[PDB]
Amino acid sequence: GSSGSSGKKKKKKDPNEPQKPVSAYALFFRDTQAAIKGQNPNATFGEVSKIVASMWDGLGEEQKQVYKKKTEAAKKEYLKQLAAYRASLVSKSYTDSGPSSG
Repeated sequence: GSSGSSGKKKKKKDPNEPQKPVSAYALFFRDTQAAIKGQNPNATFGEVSKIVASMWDGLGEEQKQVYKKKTEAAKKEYLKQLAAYRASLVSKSYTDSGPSSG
């Protein structure tokens, strides 16, 4: 048994296909930002960021290196997983004639 409860979508319409992973410093941004905005919803994108930049600039060598090791591992897989997402697209598609082109 698994279903939703909240309404109003709750999941902003998002496209398909896998998206390349963020860089090292970025990997720590998507993890901190949430902690920033979540605690201070009064701060704007510009603020939430200006705050993180200061955090990463003061991260331990062990914390920075780890984030980098995850990138190479993330980007790599992203290519393998993506190379598959197409395996489905290459099957049954095209031919329809519409606003796409013409």
